[PDB]
Amino acid sequence: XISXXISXARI
Amino acid sequence: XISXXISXARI
Amino acid sequence: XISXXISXARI
Amino acid sequence: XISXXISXARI
Repeated sequence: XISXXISXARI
Repeated sequence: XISXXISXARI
Repeated sequence: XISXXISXARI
Repeated sequence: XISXXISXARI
């Protein structure tokens, strides 16, 4: 039900 | 660098 | 520079 | 009844 994620700090 | 998610057992 | 997010645990 | 998934570590 949970969906999503992260990135973009160093990249 | 992650994407996705989980759940759905009881709901 | 970060992109992405979370939702879906109970909702 | 489960939905969702994982990926993004290496790719």
